[PDB]
Amino acid sequence: QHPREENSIVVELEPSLATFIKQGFNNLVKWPLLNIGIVLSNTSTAVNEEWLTAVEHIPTMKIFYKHIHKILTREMGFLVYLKRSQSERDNYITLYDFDYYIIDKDTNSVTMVDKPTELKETLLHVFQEYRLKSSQTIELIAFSSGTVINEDIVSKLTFLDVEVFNREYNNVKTIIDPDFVFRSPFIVISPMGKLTFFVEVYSWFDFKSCFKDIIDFLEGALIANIHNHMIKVGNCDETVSSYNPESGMLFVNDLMTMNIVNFFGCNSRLESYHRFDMTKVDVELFIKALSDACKKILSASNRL
Amino acid sequence: CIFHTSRYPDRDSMVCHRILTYGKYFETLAHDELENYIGNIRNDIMNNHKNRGTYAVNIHVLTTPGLNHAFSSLLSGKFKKSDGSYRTHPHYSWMQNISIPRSVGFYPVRKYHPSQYLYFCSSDVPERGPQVGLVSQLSVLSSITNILTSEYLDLEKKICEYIRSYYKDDISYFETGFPITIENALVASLNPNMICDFVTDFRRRKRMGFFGNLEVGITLVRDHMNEIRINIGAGRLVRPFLVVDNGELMMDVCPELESRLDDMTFSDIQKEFPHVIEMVDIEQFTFSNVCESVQKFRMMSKDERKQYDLCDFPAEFRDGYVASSLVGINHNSGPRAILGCAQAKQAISCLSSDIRNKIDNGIHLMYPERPIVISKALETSKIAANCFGQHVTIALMSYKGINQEDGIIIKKQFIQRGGLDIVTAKKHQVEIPLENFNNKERSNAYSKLESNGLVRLNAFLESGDAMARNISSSFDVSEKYTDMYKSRVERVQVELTDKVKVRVLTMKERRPILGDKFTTRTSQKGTVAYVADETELPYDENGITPDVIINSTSIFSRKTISMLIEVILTAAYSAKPYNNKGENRPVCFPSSNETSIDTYMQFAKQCYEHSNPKLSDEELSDKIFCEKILYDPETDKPYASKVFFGPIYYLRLRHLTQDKATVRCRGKKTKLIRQANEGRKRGGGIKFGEMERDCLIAHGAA
Amino acid sequence: LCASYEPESVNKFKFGAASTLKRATFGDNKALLNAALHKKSEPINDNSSCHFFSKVPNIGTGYYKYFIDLGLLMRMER
Amino acid sequence: QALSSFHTTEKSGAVKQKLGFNEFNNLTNLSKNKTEIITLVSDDISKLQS
Amino acid sequence: EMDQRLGYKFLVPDPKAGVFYRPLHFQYVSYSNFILHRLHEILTVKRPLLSFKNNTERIMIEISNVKVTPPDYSPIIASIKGKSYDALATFTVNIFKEVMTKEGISITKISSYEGKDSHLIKIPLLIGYGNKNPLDTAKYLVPNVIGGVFINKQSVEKVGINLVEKITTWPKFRVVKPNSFTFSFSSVSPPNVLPTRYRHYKISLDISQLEALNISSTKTFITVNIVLLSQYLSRV
Amino acid sequence: DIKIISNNTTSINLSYITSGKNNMIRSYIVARRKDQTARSVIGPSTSITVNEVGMPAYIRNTLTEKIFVNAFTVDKVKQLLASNQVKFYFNKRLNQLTRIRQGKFIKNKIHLLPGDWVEVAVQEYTSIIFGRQPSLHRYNVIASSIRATEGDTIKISPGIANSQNADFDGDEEWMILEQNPKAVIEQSILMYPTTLLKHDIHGAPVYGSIQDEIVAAYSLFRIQDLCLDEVLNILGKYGREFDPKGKCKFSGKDIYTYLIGEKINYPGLLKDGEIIANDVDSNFVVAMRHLSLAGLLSDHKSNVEGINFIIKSSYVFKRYLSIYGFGVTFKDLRPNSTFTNKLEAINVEKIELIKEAYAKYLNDVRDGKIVPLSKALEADYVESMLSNLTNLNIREIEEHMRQTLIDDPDNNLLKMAKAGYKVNPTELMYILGTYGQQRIDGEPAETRVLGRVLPYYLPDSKDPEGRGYILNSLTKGLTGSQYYFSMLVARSQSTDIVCETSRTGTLARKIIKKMEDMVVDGYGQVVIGNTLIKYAANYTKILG
Amino acid sequence: TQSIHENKEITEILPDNNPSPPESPEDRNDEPPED
Amino acid sequence: VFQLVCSTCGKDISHERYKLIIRKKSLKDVLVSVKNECCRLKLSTQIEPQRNLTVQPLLDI
Ligand SMILES: [Mg+2]
Ligand SMILES: [Zn+2]
Repeated sequence: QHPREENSIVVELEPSLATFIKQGFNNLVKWPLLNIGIVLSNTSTAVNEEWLTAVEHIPTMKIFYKHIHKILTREMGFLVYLKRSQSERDNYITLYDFDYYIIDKDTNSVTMVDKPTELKETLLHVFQEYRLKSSQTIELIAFSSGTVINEDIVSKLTFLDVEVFNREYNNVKTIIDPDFVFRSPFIVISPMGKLTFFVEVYSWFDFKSCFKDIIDFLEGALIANIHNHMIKVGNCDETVSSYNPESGMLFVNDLMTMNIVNFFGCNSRLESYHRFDMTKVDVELFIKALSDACKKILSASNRL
Repeated sequence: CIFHTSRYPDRDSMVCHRILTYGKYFETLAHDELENYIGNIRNDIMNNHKNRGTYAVNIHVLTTPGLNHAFSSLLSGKFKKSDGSYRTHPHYSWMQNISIPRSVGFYPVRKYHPSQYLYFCSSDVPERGPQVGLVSQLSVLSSITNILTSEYLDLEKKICEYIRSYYKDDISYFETGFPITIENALVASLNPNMICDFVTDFRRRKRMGFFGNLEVGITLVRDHMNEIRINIGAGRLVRPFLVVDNGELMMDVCPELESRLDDMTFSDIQKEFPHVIEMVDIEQFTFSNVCESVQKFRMMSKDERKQYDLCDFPAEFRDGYVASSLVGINHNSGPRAILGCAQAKQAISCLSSDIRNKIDNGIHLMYPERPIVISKALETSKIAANCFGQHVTIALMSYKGINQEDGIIIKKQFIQRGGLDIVTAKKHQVEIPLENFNNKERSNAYSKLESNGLVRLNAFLESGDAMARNISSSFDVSEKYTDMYKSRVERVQVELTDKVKVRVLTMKERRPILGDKFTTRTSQKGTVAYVADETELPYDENGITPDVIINSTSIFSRKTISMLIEVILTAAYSAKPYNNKGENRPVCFPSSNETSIDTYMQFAKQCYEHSNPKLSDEELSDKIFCEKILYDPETDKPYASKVFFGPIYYLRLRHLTQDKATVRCRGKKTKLIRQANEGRKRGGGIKFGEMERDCLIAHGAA
Repeated sequence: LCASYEPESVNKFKFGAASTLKRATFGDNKALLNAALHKKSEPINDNSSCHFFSKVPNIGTGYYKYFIDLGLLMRMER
Repeated sequence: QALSSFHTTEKSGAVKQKLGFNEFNNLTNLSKNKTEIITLVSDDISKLQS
Repeated sequence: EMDQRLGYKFLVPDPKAGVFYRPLHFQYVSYSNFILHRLHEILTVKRPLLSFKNNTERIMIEISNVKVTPPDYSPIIASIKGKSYDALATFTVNIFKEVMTKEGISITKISSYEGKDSHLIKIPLLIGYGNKNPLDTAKYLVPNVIGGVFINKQSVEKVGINLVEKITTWPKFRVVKPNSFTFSFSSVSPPNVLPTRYRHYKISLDISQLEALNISSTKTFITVNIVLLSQYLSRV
Repeated sequence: DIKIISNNTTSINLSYITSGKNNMIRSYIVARRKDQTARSVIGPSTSITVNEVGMPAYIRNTLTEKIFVNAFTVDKVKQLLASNQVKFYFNKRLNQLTRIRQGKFIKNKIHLLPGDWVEVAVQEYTSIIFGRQPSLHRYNVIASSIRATEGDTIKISPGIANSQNADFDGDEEWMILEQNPKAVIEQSILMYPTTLLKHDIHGAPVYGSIQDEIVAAYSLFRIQDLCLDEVLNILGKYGREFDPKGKCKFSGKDIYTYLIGEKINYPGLLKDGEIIANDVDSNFVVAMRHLSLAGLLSDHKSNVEGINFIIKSSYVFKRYLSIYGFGVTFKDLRPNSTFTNKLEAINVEKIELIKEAYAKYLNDVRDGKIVPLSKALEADYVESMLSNLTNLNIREIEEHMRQTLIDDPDNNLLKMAKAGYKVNPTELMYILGTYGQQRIDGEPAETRVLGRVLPYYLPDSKDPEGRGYILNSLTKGLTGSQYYFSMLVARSQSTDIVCETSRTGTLARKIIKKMEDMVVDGYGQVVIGNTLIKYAANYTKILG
Repeated sequence: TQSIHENKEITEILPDNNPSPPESPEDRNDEPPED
Repeated sequence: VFQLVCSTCGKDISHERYKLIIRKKSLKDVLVSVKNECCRLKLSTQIEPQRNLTVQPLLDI
């Protein structure tokens, strides 16, 4: 078999419920990117921007798979550090040449994590011809999107030279964008009630446990959001979904309301008026259906 | 010519002109400067003799030959009555290094004369401005001749000896014969009854290397002017042609050539199989009978075949190297071909191997890809190897009525991951008096400077920062950075002399934003109208969302048919990208195609059948035609009908929004009239012209 | 074009009593010299003449003349 | 109309008045001492034949 | 499909003929022919300047010892440092009077100058394929570089086009006025004649005046009837 | 004036001010550069109506607007000064301008009195003047309300694109801000887009729908079986007032009747507020068309109603596109090779027939059997035969369109044809049929050396293909020689475009200068200077 | 398309392609007399 | 040869890239495990540009 295998998980559900789950997953499950990047030294043949844009999208979940939950709740961060020079043999850079650290985010502890050996067979950059007289080296560090760079965290970087880091960070800090940057861990769709996950399975860890952690996080968040959903029962301001009992008309203007009412017989779009009886909505029934769907999803995942 | 004017070569015909190359400029300047030098020496000696005695030669007149200023002016862009021979290289694209040195310029004629066909590219000409119809591009098979003086003399001697030896008794008619000229110099007069033989035997001997030169031109003019012309001089346009001899295509009577071709070069073919190919110049071409294609030749009867002297190569060899970047131009409207040639030279590429060394302006592509639906010329010239775009997934549909009038939709995650990312690099230069540079006083504009008075490496400069200390003595008089976007300092070079010279190279990466400009290889250009999130885009059954959405109507109203064929072939390649031997196999779709659409469809069908042997007829048809069902992400339901959907090589153009934006609140004035000054880099104001004034009066707003 | 007793081209001002500044704006390049030679005295009504002296053209809202009646203000007492 | 090539030139055997920008410019110029196109219309053809 | 293969054969390089990159080949040679051969022929001159008495007393100017050398740094160094990329050419000049004597040739020197160590001539040099110039016969090629540019004094890259010559190879016909025509042509010396000589001629024919069918020029030839001139030249 | 004696026109002297086109008057007096101005690339926006314009942040953060000091505004000015929001102050009594630098400025120098003003950052719904060059007519320069938008581009509604002759492939537009109170009132009334709705001469609306919207309109009128939920999904935010009288199924005609909320008649289009034509096409919804619905609504009440209809109908058309989609595919054009093969065979046969007939005539003339024709008559006969062949191709294409419509009623390309947007039998003939004769100055290309155009044909050739009759279609692909004639036509067109661009501007300026001073007087008459040009302005003494 | 009031139709004249906006600039007797 | 994910769909392609560029396996063998059209194109057509060594020092006086 291969180090990486592409797989699919398919489940059949009520169309509105499948859409609800898909949109919830895309809105709530956010894996941070390595967009806080500082180049400390660069005498290679590639400019800083190429290195930084490439490193921003390292697939890090296959390394930090033991800390998924806390990473998804943003109680824990991570960083990567690279320092590599030309060599006579193996004159290239793999993902095994990095060092990976986890950040507690409460005590600001920085701790090293284990590296799978399969990472030795990945490729990032190939050096030019080796010349002893001249130098050809790269050194850089990158933090995940939500991290705050202050003296407290900097004091823990005992593997670096703090003066160089301070200088280069002061150089680059102005172009780092301030908002949170993330990716979706895998691809999720639901064409006509057919909920499908396109995922990648690696040889060195069990994918089912990681999938279960993600699904549990999603289910908890979705139930919490459902419990706190309110529909204004006054007049329509054309900005939020609302219900007029005088006319008995519902103005649908958000996705959760759309999916819930469609689950109970409506056929609405995202900015539309409809004649719907609000007494037909039963939140507990919807929550029970969601829980059953999550159990079914986990069962489908188990049979890979 | 008095009685039949239209049958005599026109003054705008290429038959009566020759072309100057790089070395000829230098040769002419050397000639003129040497003559001026000798003239000045003579005048000085004469004046010295007139005033003084002994014929004394003054010094300071025999130490300045004047070649230095002549050459400097030449490179500056002045040459006799022309001012366009040389220019500063604009570093837009790699292919420009081919495009510009293969251009031919004409003195101020704008109509497309027939004599330009087959030797110049039909579609590569300026589309607007003062140069419209005045600059042409050589075809990939055309060349301009060179020859040395000694070679010239030897060739002329051999030709004259041949004439005087093999035709001793029939070269002194002078009353009813055909005059024979070499470079317009009359040397004999041939008996009319023997004209044909003389030409045929000549050409044969030309192809065997008898005269020591394979590019000699011989023309037989017979309408009623009755001349035989021989041309050997430099500056002539020449191409290879297939030989037809006595109604017989020689290529078809050389069985060994087919087996031996793979191991031979062009000169080997000329040496070992003469009479298969002949080098022909434009004047000889204009007076010959040439069959347009081998296929057309094979369909004629022998008597018909006997009327022809040459046969032509396929049409793809009649385009230039720039037009060879396009696909299937003969399946589209011609105006689109002109536009496509214009915008191909503005596509961002792997400009230079010295990106980190050269201190110059430039734009560089970041994660390049090599095109795989190409022509042979694009491969031999190395334009393909240096890349000018990326393969992206497109859909042809209307997206909520947003992508209208050439606007496009682009995906946010595609941009985030590096899709069609570029880097712009700029050069800055200043000269400073030594006292000002060493002057010891911190102004707010010096925040990026080091203790040595120079900007720090890897710092980002803003719109008010200085690059080097320049104080006039207690006032700051330094130049300032004046771009609306920041840039990183990549390199600094300093020269210390009576003055201080500082050169700085800066770089900035520029991910696509609203207003940036893109295009395809069929001239479908547009700007970014909306950046859409991945969750807002329609998707197919495999979960794929398009990177770019283009409105479909413009494909059919402008009749750019070859875009659809390009998408079909790119998908076919993606299904099966390798040979039976497992080697990477590009697909050949030349400009001036000549291959049927049905053959391409069959090739695509074979690729898909190799990929997945078990496909239904409907699925196979959908794959061949690149049609898919897409789903609305808001409701997860299919659209009414299937959508054209697939990959294509997409180009980014050098027109960026933040390079054009301008705004002024208040600023400097001109001294004489006391009105707002001009210049984007100097904070000038926009001009309110008199046509705008007309409009305001038409509104009645006094 | 036929406002006078004879047709007149669009390239010239022959029969119309166009002012000197109007002709100069049109592009005569000798109108001022000839006007000085003939001692011409002219009113200021054309759009070009109004633009030259920063006056409001007699177009649209500018076709009328505006006054202020202070009668009611002066009949009010503090 | 000029910039879109709206008007297409045609060949004719008899004197005609052309369309497009050039003819409008000629009309506004009002140049003298040039030939003019004169049209004769009748219901008796002998007068025209002479 | 044999014609397509033969066409492809022209586009690829031909090492046996010295063609390493077809698209720009003709330009390379064009410059190589000038710097290596034609410059020497133009400069190497030995000409009279003035004559006295009767072809026995004349001043003569001679130029010889023409040498051209390339720079000592690569074009990338020239770009970085801000220098220029020029070859250096030097030559020696002699001015001497000659008196023709029955005993043979008498030579009396007047002046002599040399440029052995001086920027006597600076000639911009063509970078060429692989950042390799025709003067330097090195053995290293920078990959993915095709050249075709110059670097000027201010370290700015320059590039040029080709131009159509003013002199035509066929006579020009023109209708001067109704039943009055002209036919103008030019004549130029062969390449091996220094300095080059030019002549421009015009033939005029007017139906009203057939006796004045005249060939003429400007201050270089007589105005004569072309038929009578042909009789004079050919004796027919 | 050095030109009195010499002939050089480069020296500077007194006359330089009135030398040529670069006069001082026409470069600095009737035109000039201005302070509060901007320019940028444009893009579309569906959140902006025809009455509005979107301004990028980098412009909002530089341009400034004026607040005059008087009894009504003094407290607001004091608050703005306290909040560090004032950028400039002007003392009118001393004619002095002061710039309030952040962290450094003068307090005692600011004593606000009536007639002074302050300048702050420009605010939303302030009017601004903007346009696209060249400014050929009135609608290229208009005043609109500012809305804050994202990016660095200026955003316009596609509803005004036609009136400015604008598209989104790199066009730029310019802005100016004028804040004198009289100018503000004039901008708010006279230059507002709602006031400009109806064209001055022919009276049709100058704003409307474009491109795929047209097809949407055509489709919306034809959809038949809809439940109330689907109707309301289409109507979106305009569905609040929809009245489902007693029905359960609805048609597109019902939607159109609701959109036209008025019971009016017009021969042809309308009867009691309902469309009675067979279909809705370009002439109903596009700008500058003679059957516009917005035009009828404006005639009935006022321009406000017309502008409202334009906004609402555009919104619903785009919602239809969002729900159902639209796109043309390659299969719509060429499902298989049957029809193209048939037409190609027809052309191959007919051209050979024509050549044989011509050869027979030439052979008869070459002998003593008939007197030859004139050159002109011979050319006319050959041209007639070739034109007949082209007309045969046209008829074949029309029959094919009809048959395809019968067999495949939902063909999107034929939908474009039916709705009246860019597709017709001639264009389809070019794609699938034949190209036909190429002409320069109304004639085929002239012969030049041996009585021929290219050496692919024998001397004195009589082959029509050798003089620009192209047999192939675009799907087949043109040959090299055919491509020559095609490019001849294309390049001649481009060159003529440049020359005409040069000449038309000169003529236009002369005419504008000549007619500039002709106005309507106070009695409805047309006068220039002191001369009466016409008794009744538009024959009616009513607005044109 | 259909015909309703064809005698009052208005014909559209609008170029499809327009030029992109401008950008800032940033004797040997060896010639014919040319009479 | 430099990005670690597909720009179109975001899938990980670093392992196949090592298998292709360093081990020099056949394109068919490499693609055996890659299904999406976009990823196959990226692996088949992406290159690392040709470049010279950087001239040092970067700041020179
Ligand atoms: Mg445009
Ligand atoms: Zn992919």
